[PDB]
Amino acid sequence: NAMSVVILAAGKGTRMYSDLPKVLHTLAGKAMVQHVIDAANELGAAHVHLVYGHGGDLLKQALKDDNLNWVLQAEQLGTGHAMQQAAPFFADDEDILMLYGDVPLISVETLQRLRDAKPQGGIGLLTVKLDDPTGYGRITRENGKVTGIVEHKDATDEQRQIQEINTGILIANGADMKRWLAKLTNNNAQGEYYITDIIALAYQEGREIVAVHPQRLSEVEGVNNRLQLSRLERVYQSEQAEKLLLAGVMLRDPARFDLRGTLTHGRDVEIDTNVIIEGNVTLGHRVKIGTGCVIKNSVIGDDCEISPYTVVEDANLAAACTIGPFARLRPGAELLEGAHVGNFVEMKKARLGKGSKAGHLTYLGDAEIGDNVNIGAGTITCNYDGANKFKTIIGDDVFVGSDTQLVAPVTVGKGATIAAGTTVTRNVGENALAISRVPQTQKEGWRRP
Amino acid sequence: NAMSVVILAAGKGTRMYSDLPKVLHTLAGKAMVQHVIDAANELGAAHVHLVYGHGGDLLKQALKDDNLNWVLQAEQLGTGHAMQQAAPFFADDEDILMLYGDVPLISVETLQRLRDAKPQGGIGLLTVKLDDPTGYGRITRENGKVTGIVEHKDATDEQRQIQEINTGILIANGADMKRWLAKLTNNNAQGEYYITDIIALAYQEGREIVAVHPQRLSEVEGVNNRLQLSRLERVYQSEQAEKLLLAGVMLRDPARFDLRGTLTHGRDVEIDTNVIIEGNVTLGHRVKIGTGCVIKNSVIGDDCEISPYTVVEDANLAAACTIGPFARLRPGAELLEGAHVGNFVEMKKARLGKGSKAGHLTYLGDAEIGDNVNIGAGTITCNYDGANKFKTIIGDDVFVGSDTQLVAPVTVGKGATIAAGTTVTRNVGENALAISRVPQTQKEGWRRP
Amino acid sequence: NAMSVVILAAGKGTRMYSDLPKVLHTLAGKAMVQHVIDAANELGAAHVHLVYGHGGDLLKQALKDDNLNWVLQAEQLGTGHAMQQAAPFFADDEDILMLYGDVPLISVETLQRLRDAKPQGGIGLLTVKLDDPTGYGRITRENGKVTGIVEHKDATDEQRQIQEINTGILIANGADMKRWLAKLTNNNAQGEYYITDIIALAYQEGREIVAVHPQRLSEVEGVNNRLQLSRLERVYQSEQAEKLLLAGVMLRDPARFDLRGTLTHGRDVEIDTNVIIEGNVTLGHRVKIGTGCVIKNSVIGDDCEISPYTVVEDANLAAACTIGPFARLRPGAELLEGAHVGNFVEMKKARLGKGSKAGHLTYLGDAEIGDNVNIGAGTITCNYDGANKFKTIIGDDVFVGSDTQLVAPVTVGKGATIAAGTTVTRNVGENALAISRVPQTQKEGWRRP
Ligand SMILES: CC(=O)SCCNC(=O)CCNC(=O)[C@H](O)C(C)(C)COP(=O)(O)OP(=O)(O)OC[C@H]1O[C@@H](n2cnc3c(N)ncnc32)[C@H](O)[C@@H]1OP(=O)(O)O
Ligand SMILES: CC(=O)SCCNC(=O)CCNC(=O)[C@H](O)C(C)(C)COP(=O)(O)OP(=O)(O)OC[C@H]1O[C@@H](n2cnc3c(N)ncnc32)[C@H](O)[C@@H]1OP(=O)(O)O
Ligand SMILES: CC(=O)SCCNC(=O)CCNC(=O)[C@H](O)C(C)(C)COP(=O)(O)OP(=O)(O)OC[C@H]1O[C@@H](n2cnc3c(N)ncnc32)[C@H](O)[C@@H]1OP(=O)(O)O
Ligand SMILES: CC(=O)N[C@H]1[C@@H](OP(=O)(O)OP(=O)(O)OC[C@H]2O[C@@H](n3ccc(=O)[nH]c3=O)[C@H](O)[C@@H]2O)O[C@H](CO)[C@@H](O)[C@@H]1O
Ligand SMILES: CC(=O)N[C@H]1[C@@H](OP(=O)(O)OP(=O)(O)OC[C@H]2O[C@@H](n3ccc(=O)[nH]c3=O)[C@H](O)[C@@H]2O)O[C@H](CO)[C@@H](O)[C@@H]1O
Ligand SMILES: CC(=O)N[C@H]1[C@@H](OP(=O)(O)OP(=O)(O)OC[C@H]2O[C@@H](n3ccc(=O)[nH]c3=O)[C@H](O)[C@@H]2O)O[C@H](CO)[C@@H](O)[C@@H]1O
Ligand SMILES: [Mg+2]
Ligand SMILES: [Mg+2]
Repeated sequence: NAMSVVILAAGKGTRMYSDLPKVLHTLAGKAMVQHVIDAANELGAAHVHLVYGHGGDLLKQALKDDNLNWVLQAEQLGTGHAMQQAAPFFADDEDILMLYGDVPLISVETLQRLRDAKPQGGIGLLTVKLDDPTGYGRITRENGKVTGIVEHKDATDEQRQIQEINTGILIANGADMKRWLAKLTNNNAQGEYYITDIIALAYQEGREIVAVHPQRLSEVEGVNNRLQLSRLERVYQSEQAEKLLLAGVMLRDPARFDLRGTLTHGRDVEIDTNVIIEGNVTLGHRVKIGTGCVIKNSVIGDDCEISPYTVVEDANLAAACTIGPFARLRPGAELLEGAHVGNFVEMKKARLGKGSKAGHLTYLGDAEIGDNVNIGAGTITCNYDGANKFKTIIGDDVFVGSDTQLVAPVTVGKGATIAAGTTVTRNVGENALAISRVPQTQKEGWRRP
Repeated sequence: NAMSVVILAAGKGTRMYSDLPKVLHTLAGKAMVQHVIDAANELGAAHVHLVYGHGGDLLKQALKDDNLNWVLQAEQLGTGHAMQQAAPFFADDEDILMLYGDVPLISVETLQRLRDAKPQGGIGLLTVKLDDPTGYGRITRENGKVTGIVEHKDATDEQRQIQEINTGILIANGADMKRWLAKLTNNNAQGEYYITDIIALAYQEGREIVAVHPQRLSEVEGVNNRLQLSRLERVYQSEQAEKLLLAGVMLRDPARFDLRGTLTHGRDVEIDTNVIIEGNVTLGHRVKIGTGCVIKNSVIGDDCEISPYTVVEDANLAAACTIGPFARLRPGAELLEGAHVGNFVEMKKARLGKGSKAGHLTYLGDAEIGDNVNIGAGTITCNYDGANKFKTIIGDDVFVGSDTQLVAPVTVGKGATIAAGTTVTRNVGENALAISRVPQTQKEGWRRP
Repeated sequence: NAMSVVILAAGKGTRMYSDLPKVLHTLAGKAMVQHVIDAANELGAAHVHLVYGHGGDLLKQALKDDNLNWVLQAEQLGTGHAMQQAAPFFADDEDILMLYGDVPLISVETLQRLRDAKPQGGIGLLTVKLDDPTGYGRITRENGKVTGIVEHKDATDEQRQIQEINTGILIANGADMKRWLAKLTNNNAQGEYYITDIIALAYQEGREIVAVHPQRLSEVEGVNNRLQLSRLERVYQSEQAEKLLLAGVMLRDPARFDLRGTLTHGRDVEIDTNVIIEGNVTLGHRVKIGTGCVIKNSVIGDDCEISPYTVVEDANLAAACTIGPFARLRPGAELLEGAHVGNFVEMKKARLGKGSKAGHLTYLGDAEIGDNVNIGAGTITCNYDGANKFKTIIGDDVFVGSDTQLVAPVTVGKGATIAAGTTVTRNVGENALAISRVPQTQKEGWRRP
């Protein structure tokens, strides 16, 4: 049936020492609250209600999911008060799932089990048994059935012995929720409005509350400071690394691999230590990635070998390309089949053709380079005049002597050769040798300072 | 006495998602099955029988140990059936040790203890007590003596309570083995031929089976998927790192060090984080290796300092050399005493003499450079004309101005100076200044675009 | 009241395989014994007595704290004998705290608690309960009170059951210490003089011994080999990383962060994996540090972004600078606001002005570069003539064409343009174009080898 989600993110993240709202701090390259929103949508949420207290401008800039209904909670008078701010927007005939904006690892599988356990006209509750339940809501039961929740501060010493605690996540019909929310009072230890009081209220009406537990404790851990965020980051990376290994991707050290986005891949891919994958990356079959590489929003074809310490962003490599070590590909870098880029070579908005090579100490920017081309060490395409950028065109079968400067815009015809140390300011004819050289001379018995 | 080893590697590695046979996947830069073969030979095996089912071409390409006897097992009808395929090759007077091709960490010390425990005319068995013995063969005993093995599938619930399980490794006389192997039947739960049935068969004959245990569980863990391979990789790296530390090598972080081959070393060597050692590497006394370096098949003399992010392969450094950070030495790179290579410098088949320096943005390929030489930033030896490679020779005491292009083949005489920005196409005399410079001129009030 | 500290560092570090005295091996970039000395001074020590046996020259070179009193212990006849060598220097009216030179993580907080527990005329003792107390001094008690210490070798089997052991750290009045030290005998299992015998001696006099425990076992762990040193290094890095996270510094992976010195910082600093901070580093607000960077003795202003694999030492960056990836800043490198240094760029004793850029394959050494300057790829300041270093001056608004060689000493006037491929040997006038170019020519139908 129909279901909407409410995410409470209006608390204050004091122990973060940040000018950025807590729920906006990232985990795996994505805002913590975005992880929660993705979970809600992945579960099938019709609407996602986001309850916030401040940093609204920043939140709105960062969060732009279409089905987001922004709900203000000016004063943080408790989770109960927060839900009251969203309640008017709940549909009487839909389920309402409540989540926290700072509990990023909640899994859709567990939420789905929770939805399934929710009884008609009742409440589905997510609980966990902890060795030390200190500080959390205690689940009370009567003849095995959940009858309420007692907050740590309000709980007696004996009640504090209860180890089954409230994760905070629960689900119930919207009309029922409105009914219970209207009856909340702040006559308790904290002097706030407890969303947890709706459990006793439902039980009193004869409705049943059923509790289900998460697969892992990490799923329901909340983040209040950077150290906690750090730990969840590791858990997330570890689980992703493990899935990749089980899916056939060889990671030389799963503890030294970070994925911050999406990784699409073929068979027999090998990834060495300390590699970082960002944004959306596609890897063909047998791609080998050497240690320390950083690859972002790029496409890498079959059989490519990316040598150590290579940085790649918004690049496209055809099959059998070899780049690095110490290569740097920037947006627009394109390599055709079998192309090669060596050490200390940078490419930006440049295309290197089939079997073409740029082995060293080179800059290729705003260029189109043909097939079977050899770019000597030290070559530079001078694409910028201080105000505009210009294109360099190199036809097939060209041999560029080392330390050549190509002053764009310029075109080098097919089959040409450019002598070492040339400054190319004009088009070069096909099968011609371009040169601008001073004959070597010599001064005898030269004494250095 | 005489002993041969049989390695069963004919099972199918389905959960690997690979086109490469499972036992060929590497651990520490070596095929898993090669680890097992090395163990067999290290223990003293006269012959090593390798039982395979497919990928024979790939296996034969990768494995080339002289004492390997390849045994085919076309249909995988069980470990018992696999041993029957090798049995005809067992000598009646030698011990036969059975190992698995996908259990890479088995230690020679444990195998040696197993050999020693084997009773005359009996069987030495390797067992381990697990908290959860699910899925493994259960060891049955009568008055403390091993009398048989019952496979998980064939075992009753009560028998499944037995926690001592079969690691799979065992040893027995060859003639005895042939005798028992001939009597195997496939009337069991799996409908296969269990090598494990020979335990009961030996006991029935009045022969004794003695069980010994491994030092660590990791020693007998098998690999069926990449995640399991990953874990064993870490265990292996951790133990190697620990031995190195105990041997006097300082690793700044043993969890961030990888050795894939052999490391020979002197005293007081310091290796920072994320260093990777491949093939055969020799390090003299007091060598210091900065973070992220990759060193392969190289020799590094006393007191060298390899700065951060330097890649080295098939290179030879004399004492007191300093290279990096961001230096890249390729095959044939040779540095004599006290030589220096700085950042963004690449060397290939090139020799840099005593106290000689190439501090920046340089390429030295196919060159012989004398002592007390200074190579300025931007210098390039143009060793390739598009079809052939040529040599560059630089005598002692030469000062090469920055951004010099040396067009090989060419020789620079001793004591020469090469002016900055020179293109050297001809030999330079001794103590002479080579130059090819356009005098600097100027155009007044130049307006850029 | 007054207190002095005695550090016993005269034992022999055999299992280190080093030519450097054991206590001089570093942990977090500092000698193990220096960690102990810092603890002593941090606690308020008037004098720090260092008892050594050899390597005195090396120790004296490395250790130079003003309040250090060097005490020789030629023969290592036991901790008791070692203390006797320092005793003559104890003041009758000061407390004497004994520490070990190879127990680097002892915390000042625990030492302070120990000082506070010391009873008038008695002894404060630091003890710990271990699961396996093997090899350590056993604490004996009578009616709950500490009455002595029995060394493992001298202890009976029943006494070896005692799990509360001596960490070795203790404190007592100096006059009392001298009194007890004079009565030590070497009639025991080791045939040495046990400092531990003073416990029974004090108890016999009617003085009381009070025991306090450390916060963590790591605090009192001693180092005898490199593997143990390694573990303490990790503990130290982990605790420092954790404090930084709690202080508001975001570390993408606290297990892959190393701090070897001091880190001062603003708010919202983000540090990616494998970054290493050395010496004294200051980071402004919102500084972002990409993976693998090494930063030493440097200052980094607000909003700077240091891209991957950048090495920085003794550099000063104003606000909003962007450098890397693969940039290398050496001592004296200074960037003014908004400056930019790209890949494969090296700077040494050079200043780059406001909004100035050096994006690629460049060397800037001994230079002063103005604001709004563009340094093209391949540019090199030739600061060295083989004997002397010279300065390069570039005024504001200069555009330097790529692959330009500037032969220092030289000055480029404000607003000038330097053509690509120029060798600049003379001053360039303001708003003028400097050039030294051979016009491009062409040879038809050139056939390569
Ligand atoms: C590390 C790396 O990247 S290696 C890969 C890149 N390789 C390089 O940079 C090396 C490129 N090679 C060169 O620049 C060479 O000097 C070449 C190709 C120009 C010369 O080729 P060579 O076989 O040595 O020819 P060489 O110079 O001796 O031949 C003489 C001819 O050149 C011409 N020549 C020499 N100098 C000049 C000049 N300044 N202007 C015009 N023509 C000249 C002569 O007029 C003569 O003409 P001809 O063929 O009609 O007789
Ligand atoms: C970052 C780093 O790698 S730094 C280390 C590497 N260093 C370098 O690249 C710097 C090298 N230095 C140079 O290239 C210099 O310009 C040098 C060595 C050639 C000039 O040395 P200087 O002391 O400045 O001499 P200067 O040019 O003023 O002397 C004039 C002489 O040069 C000659 N000269 C100048 N230009 C030319 C030319 N195009 N052709 C021939 N001779 C010339 C003059 O004929 C004159 O000859 P003379 O000695 O008989 O009087
Ligand atoms: C990857 C990067 O770093 S990109 C950023 C760095 N950018 C660069 O290195 C590109 C720099 N640009 C150049 O070097 C260009 O060749 C420039 C600026 C010198 C030429 O500018 P252009 O717009 O193409 O002018 P162009 O050469 O066609 O103009 C002709 C003039 O140059 C002069 N000229 C050309 N060659 C020479 C020469 N050898 N000696 C003297 N003057 C010359 C002519 O006399 C003429 O003078 P005029 O203005 O009075 O008519
Ligand atoms: C009364 C109540 O609900 N108690 C539960 C709550 O504790 P408790 O209320 O103490 O927990 P928190 O203060 O951390 O608040 C929980 C979540 O609600 C948000 N928030 C809170 C108050 C507010 O006015 N607005 C708002 O948006 C916070 O930003 C956070 O995401 O979570 C615990 C799990 O962590 C449960 O064991 C407790 O039973
Ligand atoms: C009947 C038998 O022996 N059972 C043992 C076997 O289980 P089990 O037979 O189930 O184990 P596996 O199927 O993994 O086979 C073990 C090894 O034998 C090889 N293989 C197997 C069958 C075949 O026809 N050819 C072949 O080469 C596999 O490649 C693997 O290297 O190992 C377990 C340890 O892991 C033991 O606890 C079991 O008692
Ligand atoms: C007799 C004595 O004191 N026993 C204690 C000592 O053991 P034990 O005496 O066996 O310990 P060590 O030999 O390691 O010596 C402790 C420290 O004293 C130094 N040293 C030792 C002897 C010497 O002549 N000069 C010298 O400087 C060592 O360099 C080391 O820093 O430490 C243990 C904790 O580790 C305690 O549990 C033991 O009760
Ligand atoms: Mg150049
Ligand atoms: Mg040049």
